[PDB]
Amino acid sequence: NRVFAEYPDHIQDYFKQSFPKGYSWERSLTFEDGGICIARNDITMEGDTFYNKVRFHGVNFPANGPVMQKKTLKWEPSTEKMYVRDGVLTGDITMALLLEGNAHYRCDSRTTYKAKEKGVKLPGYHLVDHCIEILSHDKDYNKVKLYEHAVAHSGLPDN
Amino acid sequence: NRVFAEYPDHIQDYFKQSFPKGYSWERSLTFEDGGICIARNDITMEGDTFYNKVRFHGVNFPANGPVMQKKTLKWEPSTEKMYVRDGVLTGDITMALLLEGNAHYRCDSRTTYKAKEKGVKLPGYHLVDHCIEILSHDKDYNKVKLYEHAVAHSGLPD
Amino acid sequence: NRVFAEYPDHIQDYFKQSFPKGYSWERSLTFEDGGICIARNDITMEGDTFYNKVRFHGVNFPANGPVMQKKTLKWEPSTEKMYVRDGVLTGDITMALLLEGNAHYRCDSRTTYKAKEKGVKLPGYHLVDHCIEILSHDKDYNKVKLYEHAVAHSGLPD
Amino acid sequence: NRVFAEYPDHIQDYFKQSFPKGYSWERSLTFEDGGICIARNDITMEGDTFYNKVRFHGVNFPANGPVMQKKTLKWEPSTEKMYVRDGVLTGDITMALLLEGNAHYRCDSRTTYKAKEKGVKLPGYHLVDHCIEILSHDKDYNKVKLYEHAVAHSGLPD
Amino acid sequence: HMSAIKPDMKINLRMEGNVNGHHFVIDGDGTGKPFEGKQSMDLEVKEGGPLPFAFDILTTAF
Amino acid sequence: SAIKPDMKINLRMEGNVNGHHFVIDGDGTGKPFEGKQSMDLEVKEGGPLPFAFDILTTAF
Amino acid sequence: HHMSAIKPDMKINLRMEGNVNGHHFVIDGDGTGKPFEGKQSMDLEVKEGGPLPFAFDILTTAF
Amino acid sequence: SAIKPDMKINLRMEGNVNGHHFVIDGDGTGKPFEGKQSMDLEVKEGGPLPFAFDILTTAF
Ligand SMILES: O=S([O-])[O-]
Ligand SMILES: O=S([O-])[O-]
Ligand SMILES: O=S([O-])[O-]
Ligand SMILES: O=S([O-])[O-]
Repeated sequence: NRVFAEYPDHIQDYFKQSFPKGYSWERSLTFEDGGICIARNDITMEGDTFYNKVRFHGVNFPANGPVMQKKTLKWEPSTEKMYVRDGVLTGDITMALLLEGNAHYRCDSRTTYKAKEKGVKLPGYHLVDHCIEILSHDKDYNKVKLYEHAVAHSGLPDN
Repeated sequence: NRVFAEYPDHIQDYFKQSFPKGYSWERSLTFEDGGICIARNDITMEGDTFYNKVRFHGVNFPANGPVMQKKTLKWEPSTEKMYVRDGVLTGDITMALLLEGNAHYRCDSRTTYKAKEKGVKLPGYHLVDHCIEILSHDKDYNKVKLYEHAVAHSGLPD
Repeated sequence: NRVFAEYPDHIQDYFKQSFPKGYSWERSLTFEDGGICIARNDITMEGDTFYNKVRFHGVNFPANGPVMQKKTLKWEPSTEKMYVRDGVLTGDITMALLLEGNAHYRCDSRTTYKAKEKGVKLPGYHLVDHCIEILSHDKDYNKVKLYEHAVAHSGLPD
Repeated sequence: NRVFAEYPDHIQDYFKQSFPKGYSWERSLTFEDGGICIARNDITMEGDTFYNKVRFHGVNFPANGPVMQKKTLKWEPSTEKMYVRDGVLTGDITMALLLEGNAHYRCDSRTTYKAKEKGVKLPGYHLVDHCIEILSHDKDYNKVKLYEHAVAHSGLPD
Repeated sequence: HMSAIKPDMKINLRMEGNVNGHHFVIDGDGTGKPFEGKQSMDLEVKEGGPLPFAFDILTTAF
Repeated sequence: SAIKPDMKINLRMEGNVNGHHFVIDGDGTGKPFEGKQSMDLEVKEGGPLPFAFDILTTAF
Repeated sequence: HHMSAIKPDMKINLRMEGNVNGHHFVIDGDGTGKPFEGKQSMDLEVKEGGPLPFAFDILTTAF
Repeated sequence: SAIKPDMKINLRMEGNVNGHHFVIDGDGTGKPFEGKQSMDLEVKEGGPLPFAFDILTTAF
């Protein structure tokens, strides 16, 4: 949910301008070993609560790959590139999971974001720094505490 | 359903060997304009009928692309490249949708095929020729008649 | 050189019609481990001889990959998908190298083909089966005998 | 030349450690419309001067695309993701050219960096912010003044 | 070996999906010749009709 | 206007990876203007997951 | 449509120059083919940069 | 050190895009520890270039 991102005064905040009615996003995750995920989130607001209807589907992950073998440690910090394509705000990310044995596992992410209301002004090109962390989990990951920090900026030399 | 493919004697037919217990497949469709689909099918058999439980999800199709604008005419005939990767039969295809004006819209397909029963013999590298056709449809595509023909082969020189 | 492809009467042969003047091609090869190559060939004809000025450049092949470790055995037979893209005859191929250990190493190819002279008719979508083979070589591959066989067709039903 | 990057103390500076002997890089540029470029630079040093032997090859750019039509305005500021793969420092970038009419044209870049001297210590995972600008040029771009600024960092939180 | 696959087979099918946020359900009934590598099917959109996207993208999934 | 400095977050994820169906419920809090959020997640169906939980995390 | 001047039996001359992973090479080629049968063969000789430190197979579709 | 605060840059690029051969010479200066550089570029062969100069810029 890109509502939880620090936007500075000089960049249009599409996500905070999408409420109360809300917005939705669609995402593709293309992993380097052929694993491919698609995901959707419908984001609404009632009172002081955001509501998330999320769907996630993944196919073609190799049996001995880091995903099926659970050999991942964390996502490395990333920078999302935000731009308009065919009337829609789009975010592309070069992502990398850290693996056990200190190797990395590359994933390319594309997200398209759509405000529910008509006329929500699209922002200009910008960058969004991301960092995501599992703060804690039980042995089988049945319970997980998750944290994210995000900051939008204009890149060098204005960041 | 790759059981509907003509396999010659010299090529192992993974799909007919998967029955009566059946098999499943997973597929990704990556289109040239960023549209991406995933699909699954769980294929079982009861008597003289195959049963297909299919799921299909697609994201990131541009509003003015050929998919959302319905500018496609047909899938062109294709050739699926079948091979083993990480102990799993895998098919890769260079696909193209014919468009209005005889332009083409490209899609890269990868399917992984998994038999329900353990120790079903995996085939060697081979090709599967494909042609799929909507024989008829009503105005809004609420009713569609579909046809497919598939033949497995070893490629040149044969 | 796609002039060496058997073209049936019902498919336009862009390559043979490009002569006597000739044609050129540009190609990219994208390997699954990040290795990427580009290649160009300018093809001319004098008398009974074709002339090929070829350039080939490759980057980002990992040190322990099958290419830098010379663990490839052969290209598997393939099928090139030929279509007009942005007004230019283009060929896309799902290719696979057989490796030592019976694994496969994937490469995606895109070639653009351009006749030197005006008036060369562009073909409709078609397929070209390929098989390429090193017939013999010396120990260091300083000397190699290469063979290719290619046949254009329309795909199924035929 | 990544020697021109402000590295903080907590991140290993592979590029400044590569001198006096120098280093080389190889790069692939994959544009969203099929244009593909490969490039190499051999970087050496004598006294206060860096020397660059650069090669650049590109294929499959369509005649109607923003590159051959010269409709680009600038590269947008970017962030390079730096990591080790198969013992080699590798940089991946999600790049975009601003076009006339304020559309964007996407390019994916991968660079591999290799010190000439043995035993130059590889850095851990980090990011490098970039911005590049044509400050001035003559009508035909026969003369161009170019500027770049780069800063290495660890990302959020810091 | 003993596959129990007949020269003439019936095909039953149910597809559920979502493209671009648009949910749909499609039912299928057909027949095929496994050993000739041929099949045909009548498909009916049960939910989400009319589909706001090209039907062609679905066809290889049936 | 509509968004407060401190917000609550309710989440429901349904999915399928490698043929394995799952349901995950989430409850948390965040500061939209500081760009920070936290969430407690619980696998309701499909536990224990046979794949890396990490692949899901950017989708919550 | 016109006469192509392409004979059923043709000779093939070729020179390849290239660079893979920083390694420069020159390869000369001489062969024969049957254009209408879609068949060709060629004798290749590495003139410069031999022995090649990479798999020869990656070059083969480019001759 | 080998790295000085203010350094010079000499460059020669040779290339080929879509069949078009070119040669470009560069002379510049930079500040390695500040991560800043600039260069004057001159097309010596193949001018005027038939493609966008921008595609070349990260390779100097
Ligand atoms: O890793 S970050 O979320 O602190
Ligand atoms: O396209 S085929 O099914 O006639
Ligand atoms: O492999 S084929 O060229 O005989
Ligand atoms: O674009 S920056 O280098 O001023």
